[PDB]
Amino acid sequence: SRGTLNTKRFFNLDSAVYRPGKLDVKTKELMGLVASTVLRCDDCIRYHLVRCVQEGASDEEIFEALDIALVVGGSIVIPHLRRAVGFLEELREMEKNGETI
Amino acid sequence: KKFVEARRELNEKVSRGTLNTKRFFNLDSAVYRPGKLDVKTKELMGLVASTVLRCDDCIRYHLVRCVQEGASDEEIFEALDIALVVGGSIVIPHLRRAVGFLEELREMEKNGETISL
Amino acid sequence: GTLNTKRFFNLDSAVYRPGKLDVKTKELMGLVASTVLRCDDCIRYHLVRCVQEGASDEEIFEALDIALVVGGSIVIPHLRRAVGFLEELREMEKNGETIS
Amino acid sequence: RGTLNTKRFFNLDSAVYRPGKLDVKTKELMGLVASTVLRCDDCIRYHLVRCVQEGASDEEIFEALDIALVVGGSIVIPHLRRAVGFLEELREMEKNG
Amino acid sequence: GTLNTKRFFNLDSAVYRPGKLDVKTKELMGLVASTVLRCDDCIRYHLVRCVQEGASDEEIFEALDIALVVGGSIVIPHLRRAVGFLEELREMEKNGETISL
Amino acid sequence: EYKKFVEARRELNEKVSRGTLNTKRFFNLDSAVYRPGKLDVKTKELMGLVASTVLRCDDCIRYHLVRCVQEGASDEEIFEALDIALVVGGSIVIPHLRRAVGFLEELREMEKNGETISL
Repeated sequence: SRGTLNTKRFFNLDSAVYRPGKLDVKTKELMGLVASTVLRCDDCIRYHLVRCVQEGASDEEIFEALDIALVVGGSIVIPHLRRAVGFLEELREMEKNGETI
Repeated sequence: KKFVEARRELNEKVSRGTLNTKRFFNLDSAVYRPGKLDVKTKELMGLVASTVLRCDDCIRYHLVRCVQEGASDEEIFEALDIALVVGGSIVIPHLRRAVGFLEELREMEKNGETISL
Repeated sequence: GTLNTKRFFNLDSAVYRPGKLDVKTKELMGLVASTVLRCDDCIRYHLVRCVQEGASDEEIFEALDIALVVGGSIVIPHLRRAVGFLEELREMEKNGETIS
Repeated sequence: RGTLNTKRFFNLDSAVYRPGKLDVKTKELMGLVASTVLRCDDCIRYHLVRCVQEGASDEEIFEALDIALVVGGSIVIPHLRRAVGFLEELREMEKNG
Repeated sequence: GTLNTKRFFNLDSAVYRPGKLDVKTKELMGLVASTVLRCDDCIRYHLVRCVQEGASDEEIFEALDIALVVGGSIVIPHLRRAVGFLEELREMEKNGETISL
Repeated sequence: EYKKFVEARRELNEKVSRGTLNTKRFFNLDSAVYRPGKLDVKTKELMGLVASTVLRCDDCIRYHLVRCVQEGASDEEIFEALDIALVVGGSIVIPHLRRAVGFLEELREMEKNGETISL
């Protein structure tokens, strides 16, 4: 009803490339974060931030990743970076209140 | 060879440019120094960003650094796969070049020729 | 704007008028370009036009799949929104409402 | 929030628009052009405010936006529409104080 | 590469197979996408396929005009290259030289 | 390389022979938006340079550098513009900024040598 078999296979491949191999899942989700930030996709950034938090990334790990995206992608990324840090703070508050992420 | 030479010459000039240009280049270096993320990981992140943004010289630079910091071909390829799926088939020409360059770096390693910048 | 702005807007309209390529084809091209460049308002515009010119959901989906593979999984949020807007258009159609 | 590197980068972003051989109005117009071709609404809004503060006329702004339009393609049109809407807002504020 | 790399390449081929849109049309769409995204090797690939599938120069130019207007004057160097390459393919066609990938 | 740049531009415009009316209109608009108005030509060409740099188009960068030099821009003015492009567009701009500086050096050497800079 929505899309084709090719669409479905592509979405599946997008999930698959973030599964752990020689690189662990936290590392791959941090890479997804970096790519999503330099390409300036807010929904993608939010998805990978959630995953990073779920996989036990620290705020400092996330910040150091975001800094690489900022330098590579330029000051044009700043509004997205700002939104990312704000969303991370919401996630940490949920954690402190015992809400499932 | 050339790649290395041209990088040095650029940093030599960045005499020319401004204080702001110098400051930028210094930050570009700084953000890959070790923190809670180790330098291998940061250099792999640089590789991913460089690849999705389709900058061949950037790709080359971060491939060198990833090899220097002990990343395996399998680690590199897992990172390049994320870049490929996220950035699309337009990434393919860059991936092809990345793999050619990695093979050259591995041949240098095989022969004891130090991978330097 | 200026005289230049008007001239540019006029060219943007003109390039989708049919020639050896028919209008459905050109509007589907507009949709593909809009999707890989991730412009929601552009996507919406060309979706309306594709529907107006008789494109089927399948033709639209086949085009969106090219944009997805060429442009990468970074386009997924826009593709999702494209399909949602198409469904809205189809529902308008079934309710006897005009796609203008 | 962030690191010392983040702070330094934000500082550098401010610094590059300080006057030199190019005046601040010119530099802010360049930021406007860059922000428009790159399709960043928050960036466009920022540099519009600065352009207005530095005395740029609507005609100056329009001539800059035309460059961004041609360079960046018709894909920039939604952003150009929003820029102009926001410029009109700033001019109304100017009229009213 | 990996199984995921292989799957991605398989999907890249698959999305151009005939459906309700014919292959000529799909390859022209590939051309437009490749051009606005300024990938020269991708443009060359799709030009070869367009030519192989019987597109005319006028059809190709109408497509390139969409990409030019949508993607901007930054596209011009790529359009120049595309037209040079197309002229090479037409010379091959004139000369009865098989065009194959 | 400057000479190569000039001849390829020449041949393309000659070819835009095969352009549709739409292609020709677009090219004319591309020239028109840099003609002076309330903003002067040096300013508009410096904007073209900034836009071309953050979008990472080498031939476009080269074209606007020629025009900036022709219109009497200084290296300092050009570098202040390129710094905006670098910060905004990120370190992926660096390879292009390197090429830009190299090309500017070639133009300055032509100028020193009394060699006409033309397109």
